[PDB]
Amino acid sequence: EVQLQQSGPELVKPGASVKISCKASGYTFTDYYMNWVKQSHGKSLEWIGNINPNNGGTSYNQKFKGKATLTVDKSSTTAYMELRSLTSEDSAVYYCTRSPVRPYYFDYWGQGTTLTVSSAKTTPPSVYPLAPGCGDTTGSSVTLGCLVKGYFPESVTVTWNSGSLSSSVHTFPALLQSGLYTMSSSVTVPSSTWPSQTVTCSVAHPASSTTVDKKLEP
Amino acid sequence: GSQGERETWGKKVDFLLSVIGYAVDLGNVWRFPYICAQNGGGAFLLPYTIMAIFGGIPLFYMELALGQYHRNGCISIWRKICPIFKGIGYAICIIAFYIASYYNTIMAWALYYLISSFTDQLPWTSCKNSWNTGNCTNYFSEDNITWTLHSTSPAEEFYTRHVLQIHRSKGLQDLGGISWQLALCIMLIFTVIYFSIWKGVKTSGKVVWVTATFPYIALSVLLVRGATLPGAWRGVLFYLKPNWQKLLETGVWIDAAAQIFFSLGPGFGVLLAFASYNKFNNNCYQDALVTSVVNCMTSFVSGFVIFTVLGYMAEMRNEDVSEVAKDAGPSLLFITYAEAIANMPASTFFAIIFFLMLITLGLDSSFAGLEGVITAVLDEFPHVWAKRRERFVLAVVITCFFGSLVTLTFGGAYVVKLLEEYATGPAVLTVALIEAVAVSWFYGITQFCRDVKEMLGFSPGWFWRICWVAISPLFLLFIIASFLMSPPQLRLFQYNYPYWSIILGYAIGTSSFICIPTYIAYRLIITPGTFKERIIKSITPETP
Amino acid sequence: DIVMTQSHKFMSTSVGDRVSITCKASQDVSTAVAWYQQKPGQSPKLLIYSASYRYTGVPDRFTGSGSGTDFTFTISSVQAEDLAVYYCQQHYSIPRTFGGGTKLEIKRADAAPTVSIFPPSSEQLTSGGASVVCFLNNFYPKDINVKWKIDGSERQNGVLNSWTDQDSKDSTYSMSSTLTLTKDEYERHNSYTCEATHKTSTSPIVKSFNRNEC
Ligand SMILES: CC(C)CCC[C@@H](C)[C@H]1CC[C@H]2[C@@H]3CC=C4C[C@@H](O)CC[C@]4(C)[C@H]3CC[C@]12C
Ligand SMILES: Fc1ccc([C@@H]2CCNC[C@H]2COc2ccc3c(c2)OCO3)cc1
Ligand SMILES: *[C@@H]1O[C@H](CO)[C@@H](O)[C@H](O)[C@H]1NC(C)=O
Ligand SMILES: *[C@@H]1O[C@H](CO)[C@@H](O)[C@H](O)[C@H]1NC(C)=O
Ligand SMILES: [Cl-]
Ligand code: NA
Repeated sequence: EVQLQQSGPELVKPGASVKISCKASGYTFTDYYMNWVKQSHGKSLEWIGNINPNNGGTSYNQKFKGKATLTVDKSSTTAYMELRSLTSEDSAVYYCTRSPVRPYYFDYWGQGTTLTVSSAKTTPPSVYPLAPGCGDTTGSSVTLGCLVKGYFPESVTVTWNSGSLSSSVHTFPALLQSGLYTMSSSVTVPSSTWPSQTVTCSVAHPASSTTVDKKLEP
Repeated sequence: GSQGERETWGKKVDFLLSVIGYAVDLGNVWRFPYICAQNGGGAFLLPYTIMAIFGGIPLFYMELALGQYHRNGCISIWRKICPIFKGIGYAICIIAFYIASYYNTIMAWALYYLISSFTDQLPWTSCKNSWNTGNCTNYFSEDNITWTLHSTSPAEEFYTRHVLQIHRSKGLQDLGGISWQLALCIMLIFTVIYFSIWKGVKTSGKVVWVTATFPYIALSVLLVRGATLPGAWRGVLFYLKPNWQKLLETGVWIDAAAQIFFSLGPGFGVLLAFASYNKFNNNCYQDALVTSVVNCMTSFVSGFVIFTVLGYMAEMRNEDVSEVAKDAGPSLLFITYAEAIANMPASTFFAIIFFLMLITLGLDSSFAGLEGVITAVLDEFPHVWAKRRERFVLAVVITCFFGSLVTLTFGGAYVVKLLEEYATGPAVLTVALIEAVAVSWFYGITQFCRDVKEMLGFSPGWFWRICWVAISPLFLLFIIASFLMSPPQLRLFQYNYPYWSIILGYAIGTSSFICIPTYIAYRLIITPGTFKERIIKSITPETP
Repeated sequence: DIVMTQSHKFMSTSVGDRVSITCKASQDVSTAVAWYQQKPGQSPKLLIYSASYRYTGVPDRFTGSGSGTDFTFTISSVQAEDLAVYYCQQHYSIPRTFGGGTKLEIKRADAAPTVSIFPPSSEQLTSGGASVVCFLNNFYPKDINVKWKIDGSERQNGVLNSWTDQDSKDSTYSMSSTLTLTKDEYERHNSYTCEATHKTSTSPIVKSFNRNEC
C-alpha cells in the first residue's frame, strides 16, 4: 500500500555534503506535503521541514534554515534532502514522512536512513562463531551465538537461516570502543534440530559492503 | 462679478464627516490589522503612532491648511505658489485615474456579493453549484475529512470561479475577456457616485452622512458578534501579543510609515479640494487632529472586528490564526471572513451588512477621490468649465469606466494588484514629497506660518514648523527610498507574477510623473530672460 | 515557538493494566495533538490525531483525550507487543514540535536468567585472540550483577555488559557479558567460570567450562 522507501546508510566525513532520497508510492504523490524528521540517538523527533511536490514549495525550520535543502521530482515521485557543513550532531537517523495540509499529522513514514559523520576509516567486521562446548549439558533447548568484532560504523545486520526461523533470537546492541564497534547475537533452538540440520549466521556490513556467513560447529 | 467667489459647505459636520469618510476605507479594515499582527503585534502601535505624529499629521494639516487658505484647486494653487510645479496638479489627475481603474472593481466584487446575498441559502456554503470543482469540500459534510493540497473550500471556489472567474485567465498575458456582471456592478457604482458628486459638495456632504456613519455601525455589529464567538480570544491574542524584538527590524517602521501615509493620504489634493469649499474664518487644526485620530482609532477597533471572527474561525479549525491569515488582500475578507460569517446564525444578515459595509467604505473615499480632480480642473479651467458640472463629471466617470474595463476582466484581480503595488504608491509619495518640499522650502515655511497666523490668529508651533521643514520630507523620503530599494516580488492565487511585471509597473509608475519635469521644461523653455531670471520669476508666485 | 513537554521519560505498567501518558504543551492547543508509537528499530507510527480521533489501522485499545494544554494517551489492555516509545506532537503552529518521548516499560513476575558460557572459537584463535562469552537470557528485571572468574579469581578487566531492550513477546530482558582476552593469556588458563547474581535467587548461577577440548 502506501510505502516510503528511503535510501541506504551513509558514512561521510565532516565538512562534506550528503543527499538522501525518498521514493514514495501507494498514493497520489502531488496530493500531500513531503516532510523530513530528524531523530538523534536517544533524543526526540525533530521536524526539519516540508515541501510541496507541485511547485517545490519548501517550508523549512528556523533551526534548519541553511542547514537542510529539500527538493522534489514528480517525474519519478521522489523527494530529496541535502545536508552541508556536516558535524557530529548531524549523525542521526532521518525519516521522510507524508503529511496532509490539515490536519497536519504524519500518517506514513519511511524506513529511515542512518547517517554517520566521522573521518574514521570504514572497518570490516570480524565474524567469529560462538558455539557451545562439547562438555556442556544438552537440555530441552540449546543457545547459540555469533560474535561481530571491530567494525565501523554501527551499520550491521545479523540474520539466521534467511530469517527462518527466528522466534527466539536475542540480538545484543553494539558497543563502541577505540573507534570500533562490537556486538553479539544469540538464538535459542531446541535440541531436536541440532546438530542434525544446518544452522548458519549471516553478518552483513552495508557500509563496507561485505557479507560473511559462518556455520556453527560443535 | 458673475460667479466670482466659490461655494461653501452647508455645515461643519458635513465636511468633517466628509474628510473622515475619505480617510476611512477598505485599507483601514484589513490592511492595518494584518500589518499590525504581523509586525510585532500590539507593539506595532508604538512606531505607527510616531509615524503618525511626526509624519502623517504634519502633511495632513499642511495640506488642509493650504486648502482652506488659498481656496484653489490642485492645479490652480500651484499657479499662485510655484508655477513650475503646476504639473503636480496634473500628475495627481493621472494617478487618480490609475486608482479609479481598480478601486471601484473591488466594490463591484462586494456588490456582486451583496446582490448574491439576498438568497436564503448563501452560495459559498454548499459545493453543489455550477462553478465548483470535484475538489470542493465543505462543512456539514462527512467528518474525519483531511484537506488535500489540491482541495478547495466552497468560499474560495465561489470567489475564484464565479465573481472573479480568474480560472479563465492564464495571467497578465491572457486575461480577457470581460465579466459583464462586474461591469454592471461597477456601472451601478459609477452611477451611485455620479448622483453623489455631480452637483458638488452639497450632495456629497449629504451622501457622506450615510456612507461614513454606517461602516461604524456594521463594525459594531460584527464587533459584538465576533466578541460573543467561542475561542475568539486566539485572534485577539495573536493580534495584540507584543513582540518587541520585531521593533529591532528596520523594516517595520517603514511598514508603519507607509501604512499611516497611505491611510491618511496627504498631499493627494483631495483634502485640498475638500478644504477649498470652507469658511476662511473656520478652524482646521482641531479638524485635522481629530479627523486623523479617527482614521487611526477606527483602524484599531477594526483590528478587533476582524481578528475576533478570525479567532473563532481559527477555533473551529486548529489554531495558529496566522495560518488562516496567511494571505493578505481581498481573499481575507471575500473568502476567509465570508466563510467565517457563513457558519453563523442568521448569516444572511451579517453577510449583507458586511459586504454592504465594504461598499459603504469604498463609496465615500471614491467620492472624494474624484472630487479632488474635478475641483482641480474646474478651478484650473474656470468658465472654460462649469457650464455644467454633470458634463465634466460624466466625462471623467465614463473615462474611469473605460479605464476599469481592463480590470473587469477574468485576470482583472491580477491587474488590481499590479496597479495597487507598482503604480500608485511610489509616485504619490513622490508627488507628496515634491509638494511638501515646495511648500516648506520654496514658498517658505515662514510665510506659511504667517498665513496660518492670519488664519487661526496665531502662528503654528515650533513642533509643526520643524516637522514641515525637516521631519515630514524625511518621512516621505524614507518610504520613497525604502520602496525603490526593494520593489516587491508580488504573488496572487498560487501564481507568481512575471519578472517583467515591475517594468510594466514602472511604466504605470512613470507615465504619471513625466508631466512635471516636462512642464518645468515647458515653463523654463517659454519664460524669457536667463535661467536665474526666469527661474527666479518661476520661483516667485503670481503678483496679483 | 511551541514546546511539547513529556514530564515522564519512563512509565511502568503491567500487561492488561490501564496506562495513560501525559503531554504538556507551551500554550493552548485546543484539540490539535497527535500521538505516535515508535517500536524499537521501527519508524514512528501514527496512532492518534486531533486529540481523540484514531487513525485507520489502529486498534480499539488505543484512545486519546484532553483539550487545551494537558493531553492524555490511554491504553486499556497493554499487550507484550505494545512495548514501544510513545510521542506526542502538536500540529497547528510552525514549526511542528514533538514531546521528549515516554518509554513504556512492562512490569511482570521475576524470571530466572538462563546463563550460557561460550569458549573462544578456532577462527578467533587463528587471528590471535580469544573471547569468553557469557549469555544471560530471559530474566526480569533489568537490574542484575555479573561476576567473572578466570581461575577462581574475580576478573573485572576486559568485561563488557550489554543489556538489550525489553522483549515484545514475554517481556524479558537479556544481556551479554563479554570477556575479551589474548591468545597467549587464554592458553595459560583452563577452567573459565562466569556467574550471575539476580533477585530471583540468593545463590548466583555459576557456569564453567574447560579449555582442554571441552
Ligand atoms: C505604457 C508604455 C509606455 C509602457 C511600455 C514599456 C514596455 C517596454 C514594457 C511594458 C510592458 C512590457 C511587456 C509586458 C509583456 C511582455 C510579455 C513577455 O512574454 C515578454 C516581456 C513583455 C514583452 C514585456 C516587455 C517590456 C514591455 C513591453
Ligand atoms: F495613492 C493613494 C491615493 C489615495 C489614498 C487614500 C488614503 C486614505 N483613504 C482613502 C485612500 C484612497 O482613496 C480613494 C478612492 C478612490 C480614488 C482615489 C482615492 O483616487 C482617485 O480614485 C491613498 C493612497
Ligand atoms: C482538483 O484540483 C486539481 C489541481 O488543483 C486538478 O488537477 C483536478 O482536476 C481537480 N479535480 C477536478 C474533479 O476537477
Ligand atoms: C478519514 O479521512 C481520510 C482522508 O484521506 C480517508 O481516507 C478515510 O477513509 C477517513 N476515515 C474513514 C473511516 O472513512
Ligand atoms: Cl491605519
Ligand atoms: Na485610510
